[PDB]
Amino acid sequence: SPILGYWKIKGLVQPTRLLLEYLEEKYEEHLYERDEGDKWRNKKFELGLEFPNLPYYIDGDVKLTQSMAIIRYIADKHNMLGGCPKERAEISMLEGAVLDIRYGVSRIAYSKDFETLKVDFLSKLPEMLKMFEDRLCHKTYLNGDHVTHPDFMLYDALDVVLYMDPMCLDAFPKLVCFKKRIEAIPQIDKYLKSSKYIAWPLQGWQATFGGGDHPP
Amino acid sequence: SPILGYWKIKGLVQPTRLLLEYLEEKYEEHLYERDEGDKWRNKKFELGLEFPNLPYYIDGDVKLTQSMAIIRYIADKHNMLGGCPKERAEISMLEGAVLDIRYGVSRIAYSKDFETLKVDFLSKLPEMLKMFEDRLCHKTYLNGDHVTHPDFMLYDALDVVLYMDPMCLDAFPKLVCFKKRIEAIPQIDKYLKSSKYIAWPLQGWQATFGGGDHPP
Ligand SMILES: O=c1oc2c(O)c(O)cc3c(=O)oc4c(O)c(O)cc1c4c23
Ligand SMILES: N[C@@H](CCC(=O)N[C@@H](CS)C(=O)NCC(=O)O)C(=O)O
Ligand SMILES: N[C@@H](CCC(=O)N[C@@H](CS)C(=O)NCC(=O)O)C(=O)O
Ligand SMILES: [Cl-]
Ligand SMILES: [Cl-]
Ligand code: NA
Ligand code: NA
Repeated sequence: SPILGYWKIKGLVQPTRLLLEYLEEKYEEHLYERDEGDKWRNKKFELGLEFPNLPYYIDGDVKLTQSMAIIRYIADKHNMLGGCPKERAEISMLEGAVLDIRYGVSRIAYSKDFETLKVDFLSKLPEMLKMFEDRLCHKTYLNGDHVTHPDFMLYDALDVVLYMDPMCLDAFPKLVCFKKRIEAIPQIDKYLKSSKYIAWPLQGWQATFGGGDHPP
Repeated sequence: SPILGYWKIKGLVQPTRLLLEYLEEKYEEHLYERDEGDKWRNKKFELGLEFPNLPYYIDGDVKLTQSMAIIRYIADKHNMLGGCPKERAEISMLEGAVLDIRYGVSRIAYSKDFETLKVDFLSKLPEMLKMFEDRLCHKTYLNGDHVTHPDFMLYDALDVVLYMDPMCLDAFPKLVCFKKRIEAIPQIDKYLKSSKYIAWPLQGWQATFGGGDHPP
């Protein structure tokens, strides 16, 4: 079974977990806890990784790091990255537009100045969300009628910004519908209700936003 | 002919420019100068872009944004993204490892405390560069004998960190060699002496590091 290694947090790997659960792929999750930073440091250069980091993905055929390389590899092995340069580029464009939101959060979540930085991020967020709302006015999922890895990336981003402001999706009914649609996929619904789901933290435990042992 | 739209800076699109010149592709670059933000705002939503942003790339088949979608599309049109999931994932892993460096710079380059933040980045930089130095010990380019788009991404990142610290590659002879090897590619050599080459700025003009109209 492939091994997925990461901290016991959502962070960079949550979209990858959602994709694996949608595919019903068996995988072995190797998780590092809040106080296991030393265990990681003693294993980091002992795994055969060319660019040692978390997350990592090991399946015998490959030893990968970089969260986007890993999610794309899993999608690629299941023939989901797109059928021609045009479709593959549309999927990569969706990826990058989601990362603008998700890194917008992570960039400020460890700052002691978070409560002021959050205000600026939430003022810029609507312009980004509007582009996805428009994209979803004619399509069921981000790439049309079938699920692609960016849909799970967007789901993760929406989950995270709703912790920052539970009202930030009120002006975007298509995004509220999209989020409920992902949750209604049978594999996802079972996963999210199960003990396998990691609901918290969103970032590292030391983060000012999305850290700690429990949601506030 | 394809149109590439961006600010008249290196920024997010320099590796794409290098790739297009390496491939000897015909393209038109439409640049926005320091005082042309109004020009961009007047056409941002009139170009048919689904996720309007800079850079944009428009050809007869696609209207793209997101700098990484654009570079991947150009590579994909020339069959350079990788021959199997394993090779495509290694190229994506190299991408992400370069972006760790390049965004490490951009994250701090606009801060008025750049002089203090720089120190931490330059402290982390050697262990990031060491992974590339090791990769080039057994391969000519990052993916082997042939150039891939991550090679031009790495070139761009080395050019930028050398402005931050001229000595930061002194401990990495293979990276010093790699930078000169890219500059020796005849298409790149000619590009660097052409009217199209943008030598400065590295970031937006308003950046504390890599901004202004000329280098320090
Ligand atoms: O601040 C950022 O840090 C990053 C990284 O440190 C990185 O390794 C990759 C990325 C990336 O791919 O996309 C990004 C964005 O679209 C964005 O708006 C901000 C950031 C990043 C980013
Ligand atoms: N660009 C990399 C970033 C990886 C990263 O920053 N990982 C953090 C956790 S979110 C870490 O703890 N890395 C372990 C290390 O550097 O030793 C990716 O997307 O995978
Ligand atoms: N993740 C996006 C970031 C794009 C971005 O931030 N572009 C800046 C310049 S570096 C911009 O000026 N966008 C114009 C706008 O937002 O209207 C990418 O890689 O292309
Ligand atoms: Cl705590
Ligand atoms: Cl100036
Ligand atoms: Na706590
Ligand atoms: Na100046």
